[PDB]
Amino acid sequence: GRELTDEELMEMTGGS
Amino acid sequence: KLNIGRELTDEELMEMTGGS
Amino acid sequence: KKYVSVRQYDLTDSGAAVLSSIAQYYGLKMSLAKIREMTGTDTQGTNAYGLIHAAKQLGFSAKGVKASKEDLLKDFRLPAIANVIVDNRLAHFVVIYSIKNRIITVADPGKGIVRYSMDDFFSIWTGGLVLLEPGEAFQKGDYTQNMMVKFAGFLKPLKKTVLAIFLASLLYTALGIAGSFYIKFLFDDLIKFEKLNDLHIISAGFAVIFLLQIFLNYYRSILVTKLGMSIDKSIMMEYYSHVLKLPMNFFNSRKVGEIISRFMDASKIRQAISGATLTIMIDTIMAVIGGILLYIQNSSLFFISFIIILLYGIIVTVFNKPIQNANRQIMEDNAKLTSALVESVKGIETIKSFGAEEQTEKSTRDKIETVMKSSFKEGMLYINLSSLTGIVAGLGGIVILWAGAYNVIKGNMSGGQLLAFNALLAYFLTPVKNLIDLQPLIQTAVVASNRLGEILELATEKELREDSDDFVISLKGDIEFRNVDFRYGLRKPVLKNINLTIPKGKTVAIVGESGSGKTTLAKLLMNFYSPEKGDILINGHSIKNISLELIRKKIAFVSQDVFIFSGTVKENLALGNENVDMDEIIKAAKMANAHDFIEKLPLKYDTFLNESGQKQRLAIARALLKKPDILILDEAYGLEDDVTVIIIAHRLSTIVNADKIYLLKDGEIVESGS
Amino acid sequence: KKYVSVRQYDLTDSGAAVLSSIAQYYGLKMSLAKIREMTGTDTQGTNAYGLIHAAKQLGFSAKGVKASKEDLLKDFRLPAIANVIVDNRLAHFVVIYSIKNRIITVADPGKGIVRYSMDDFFSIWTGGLVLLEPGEAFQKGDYTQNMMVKFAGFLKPLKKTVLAIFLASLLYTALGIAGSFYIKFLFDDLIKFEKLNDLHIISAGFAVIFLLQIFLNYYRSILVTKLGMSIDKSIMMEYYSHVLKLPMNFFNSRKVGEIISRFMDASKIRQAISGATLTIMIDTIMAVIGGILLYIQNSSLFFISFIIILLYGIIVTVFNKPIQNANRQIMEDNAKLTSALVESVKGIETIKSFGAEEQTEKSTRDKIETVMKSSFKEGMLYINLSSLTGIVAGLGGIVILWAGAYNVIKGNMSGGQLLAFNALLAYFLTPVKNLIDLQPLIQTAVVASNRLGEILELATEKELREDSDDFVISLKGDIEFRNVDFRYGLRKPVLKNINLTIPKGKTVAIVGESGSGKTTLAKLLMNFYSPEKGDILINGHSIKNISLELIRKKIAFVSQDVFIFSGTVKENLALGNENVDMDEIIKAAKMANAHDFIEKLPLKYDTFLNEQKQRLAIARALLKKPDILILDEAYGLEDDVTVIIIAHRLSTIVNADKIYLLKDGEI
Ligand SMILES: CCCCCCCCCCCCCCCC(=O)OCCCOP(=O)(O)OCC[N+](C)(C)C
Ligand SMILES: CCCCCCCCCCCCCCCC(=O)OCCCOP(=O)(O)OCC[N+](C)(C)C
Ligand SMILES: CCCCCCCCCCCCCCCC(=O)OCCCOP(=O)(O)OCC[N+](C)(C)C
Ligand SMILES: Nc1ncnc2c1ncn2[C@@H]1O[C@H](COP(=O)(O)OP(=O)(O)O)[C@@H](O)[C@H]1O
Ligand SMILES: Nc1ncnc2c1ncn2[C@@H]1O[C@H](COP(=O)(O)OP(=O)(O)O)[C@@H](O)[C@H]1O
Repeated sequence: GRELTDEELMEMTGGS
Repeated sequence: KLNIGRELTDEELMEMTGGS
Repeated sequence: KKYVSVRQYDLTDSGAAVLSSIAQYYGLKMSLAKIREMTGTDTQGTNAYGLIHAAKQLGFSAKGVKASKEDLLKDFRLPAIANVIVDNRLAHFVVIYSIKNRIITVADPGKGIVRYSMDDFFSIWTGGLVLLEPGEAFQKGDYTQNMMVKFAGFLKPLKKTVLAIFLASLLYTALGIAGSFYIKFLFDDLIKFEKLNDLHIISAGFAVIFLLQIFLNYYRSILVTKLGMSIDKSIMMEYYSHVLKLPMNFFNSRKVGEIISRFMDASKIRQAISGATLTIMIDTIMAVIGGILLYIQNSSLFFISFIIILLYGIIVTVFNKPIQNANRQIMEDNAKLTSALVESVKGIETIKSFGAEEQTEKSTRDKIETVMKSSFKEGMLYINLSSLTGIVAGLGGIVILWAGAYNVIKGNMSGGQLLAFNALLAYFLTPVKNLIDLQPLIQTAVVASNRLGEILELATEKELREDSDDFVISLKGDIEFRNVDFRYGLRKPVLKNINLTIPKGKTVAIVGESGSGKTTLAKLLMNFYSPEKGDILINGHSIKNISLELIRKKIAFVSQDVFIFSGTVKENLALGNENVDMDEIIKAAKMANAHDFIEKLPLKYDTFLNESGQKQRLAIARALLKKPDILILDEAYGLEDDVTVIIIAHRLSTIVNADKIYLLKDGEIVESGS
Repeated sequence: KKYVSVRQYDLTDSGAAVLSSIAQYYGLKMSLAKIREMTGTDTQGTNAYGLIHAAKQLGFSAKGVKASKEDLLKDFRLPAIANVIVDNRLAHFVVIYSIKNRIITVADPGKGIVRYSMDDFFSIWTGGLVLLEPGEAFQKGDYTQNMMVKFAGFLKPLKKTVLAIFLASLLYTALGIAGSFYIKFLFDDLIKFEKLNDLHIISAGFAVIFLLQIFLNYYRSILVTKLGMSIDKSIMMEYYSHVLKLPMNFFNSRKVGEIISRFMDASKIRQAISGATLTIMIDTIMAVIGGILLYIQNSSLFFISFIIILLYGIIVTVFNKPIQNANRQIMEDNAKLTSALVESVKGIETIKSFGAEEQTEKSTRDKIETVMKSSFKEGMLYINLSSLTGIVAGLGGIVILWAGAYNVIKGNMSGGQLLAFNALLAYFLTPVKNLIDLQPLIQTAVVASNRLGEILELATEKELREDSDDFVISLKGDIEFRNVDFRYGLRKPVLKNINLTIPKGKTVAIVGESGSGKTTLAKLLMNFYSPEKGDILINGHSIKNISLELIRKKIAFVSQDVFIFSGTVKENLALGNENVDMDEIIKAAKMANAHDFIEKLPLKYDTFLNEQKQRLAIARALLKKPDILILDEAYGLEDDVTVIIIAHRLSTIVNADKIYLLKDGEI
């Protein structure tokens, strides 16, 4: 329920 | 035994390349 | 609404596919290439920040929200993006739609649309959720054209070959149908009445008919092969030219194999354009004529044959999807096995040092066993389909013979008419079978056409520019940087505010740090990438207002990773010259102190170069031969006084200390160094 | 007397292939993989020195000469080997067999036996002529073994799956042959006499027969698949398990592709071990029975069918070589086009900088056209083959119907017998067609079986190991080199007469430039390669007389080139131990300070990582508990000598212990 920080949000990797 | 002329040497045979 | 599921065209565009699926669900269709350009899909994958940025571009009010295990059962936005991790791999993006007491079938772009009930989804699902929502800027529309219609336009130039093939097919079908009635004349008049004289004449006539039919088939095959070759070459060259005209953002966001794999997509489109169209428009008439003739011979046998072909079509259509699913899984297992094999062979030193031969052998055995299991599943599906088709065909033939014999006994049909119908069966079963067999070709080729053509819609480097001209003399003046920033995609910024000024001179910043990005702003100066929130000034009035035909012409660059093309050194050293003789190349090598190395080769200036063999000096000679006003050097004379040299290095050496030195480290220059 | 030509199994076997051809010419046949290790073939190919050395080792008196363009008009020797520049880009080795006016016979490993005009040959011959003569001790003999038998020996474990397939095929053939008389009964006994009830009875019986035939086809097709998978898995596993034991010369003397591609040959070997043998056993008897029944029906129609199948066989085995050559040329052109595309895409920055978009586009356009030419060549060959086969088949069918009707007019034979013969024609033509079509499978799988057997016949690392001793004591103290010189094959030596002491339990380091070859010393320490002349001593009991396990367990070495295996970090950090773990690594995490680095991934799991990082390698070597340890740029430990750190640039470590320069110039 909390927005991810900019440093953490980019850490959310996607495909491969 | 040579019968061809200009016998080569290892120092010169090394740079001869027959690779890919 | 329908649960639309956009499937991946490459291996690293899960976020783009998910965003396209959401947009299509909300009523907005776009090319996937443009979508992944908006998300900044790099070759490593896509981050959630890129999806958030791209969704807001389309009008969606995106938001990245962390969720817990019990947060799945909540009354939030029903269509959402969920981050999942496949077995022992990296992350992956999927779509959650309804979550009705189970995790609803997720639009997994990798493999169709899988269910993933609420028993194991939360085991592979982290708190990565994107809460998209339509907004004011949303504007429903279809912004992609039907690209199969865009193709087949290569048939228009050589449209006389299609007509000739159609006429040859019609004549071939007519001759085959005429020759199919051999037995009816054989078993009704030529045998029942003992006509020995007419037997030879009729046999010779049918042999001549068959020979003409064979010649027609030969000619048609030649024409079809030539048409397919021409379409292949045209599509391949068009795609390659448009790729070569594309900017560098396209090139650095994809792998070499990813870009080249679209060449294999030019054969599927060729298939759907030539073969599918020819088969449809020939076999439709062929089947119509065959059915008319079969109904003329006998209605009941024609109905039996129609039932047979309907059953075969039903079986094939039912078995189509599992075959594709099984053939997809075997490719994944084979890829995993070959990746394990290559990583084991490459790292033989570590395995030998630690004595891990047995462990690697067991792992490879497990991989091979999994591959064999998948292959056996695919083979079992093939066996089941073949057995069903075989029973259908055999029972149909036996029932046809049985009913024909019954009709002949009842007197409703002649004895030779049964064999005439049997021979004519090949002209009503084969056409419909070929028409039914076009589903895999059409589907795969539509996928390939979209994959290959979504690149062709991308804007190239030339038309992305603003106005130009008003500065014709080659740029040689003072260089200025105006608080320029660069992101290098959608990753973290690495070009925070920089302001600097190079007033001609000969020496500028040598080192900023061992990996701070000294090459990236050198490329940005060469206008490979457009800076954001700032302008580059070489007093040519906003260089972004100067033609690339001059910017790339009067700027040089030599680095560590110098690429040498396979060819003679004369062409490689003077790539794209068309006005340079041997003397100019010799002089350029002379001022580059590389003429001795060139003469060292056996053929000297005519020696072929195998991309390996100093190679660093070759780029120096090429750059000097370019005769630039700005000559950028990375770590590694014949130059005018008013020529700027950059001499970027990685060691704090201060070789010459000729002029002012800059350095950026992490953020601003904040270092005079003059 | 036959001009022996040996196909090259890889892309760089040219010298090995020509030397094997010469050896076979004089009556000495050897395995090719045992030749391209005496020749010292590398990833870049073999030189004339390698060929001379291998010929001398084989007993051939070998010599080199830079022959001029006017001395070829004589008799140097008949089987002489020459160096030619194929096209204008690559070098190659060929065998020049006969020298005649305006015609020269050339055995080229890539192509085959070809004829080159003397003036035409002079345009590519850049001075080869390696001269070979039979030496005083040249013992002939066939030193290779048949490999198809070796891989057929994999069928002995499965002798109740081949028998079941054979019986199922026999009963399937019998059922089909019995059911092919339905048309004869239909048009000779039932339609003529108007027997309605017998019609239904016989139709139901033949439907049951066909259903049984298909059921036997469903059960037999599963067993064939299972046999194929079993043979394939066995062959691949055996090959891989043997490869993982070969010495390090094998791995660095070949590309990774040259090793991986041998897996695809197991499929060919299985195809001609399971499929070919089963087809030979089944279709031979099937064709014999079918021909017997065809002759029982009518002799003339059987003769016509035999003529048809003979013509089909001749036509198939006359288009055999051209199709293979066309496919090979297409593969070569496709490889060239793909390489050009890879180079163009990779070097996009140079093309865009220098404005070569239009030039490279035109160059690639001229390469697609060359692929299309050979593709149209194979299309022409296939279309000619199909047209000839269709002509033969259709004309044969028409002639069969004509002669059958003519016989029916006469007293002999009947229309029902004619339809029965037409039905039976599929049980005599198909078996012979398959027996004729088996040839490409047999040839390709013979090549594949040779390819795999060459590697499988190579002696492993432990096989060449000398006898061990009672030096179970851990290696520690005064690592001695005595006149050590090393070579990386048959290339220029990297080491030459180096002697150094390496005092026990010290911080000794070795310093030099890139070309000095300190990693060569490190690899020689770990017995990865053996010194060409000399030995390595560690306080007595020289390194060549102790077990390999003690070598690999005590000389842990970490360098800049770190390789992370895709898997669990616990298994990656503790690799190959297969013993107590999950705790000691923790201390190794603390000792090397690797615990902090690994305690940041937000999963605390295997951390697959999808394949800086030197710290992970450092922690990997800690678990080994080594008495000798080497670093490149990356401590503590104990009294044992665990630092042989490499140094490239000066002053990276100025005062740790004695410093050795390149070639051991000073201590
Ligand atoms: C564009 C493609 C067009 C292709 C069309 C080619 C057709 C050529 C076929 C020529 C052979 C025609 C013979 C077929 C005869 C037949 O199939 O039916 C016709 C009806 C005549 O009747 P009949 O065959 O003699 O039967 C017994 C009747 N009767 C004698 C007891 C009264
Ligand atoms: C281009 C591809 C074509 C492929 C086709 C190959 C087939 C070629 C075979 C031709 C030979 C045809 C000869 C057939 C002879 C025949 O089928 O004949 C039946 C026997 C009945 O005749 P018979 O009772 O033995 O006595 C009669 C003798 N005599 C009174 C005429 C002298
Ligand atoms: C463009 C041409 C294509 C033709 C393809 C034919 C391939 C070569 C085969 C040759 C024909 C042989 C097959 C026919 C077999 C046959 O049918 O045999 C004929 C000889 C018997 O002739 P015969 O018994 O003397 O009949 C006399 C009757 N009568 C005239 C007195 C009433
Ligand atoms: N292929 C690439 N993909 C993603 N980022 C890159 C790539 N090449 C360079 N960068 C960016 O450039 C920065 C490092 O620049 P670097 O190559 O070290 O320049 P230099 O070699 O002049 O020091 C990194 O922060 C990285 O984000
Ligand atoms: N894979 C290889 N195959 C053959 N020779 C090699 C290989 N790798 C290195 N060499 C040899 O090692 C020498 C280079 O040593 P290098 O590793 O650069 O030393 P250093 O450890 O000081 O950098 C070269 O002369 C080359 O002949």
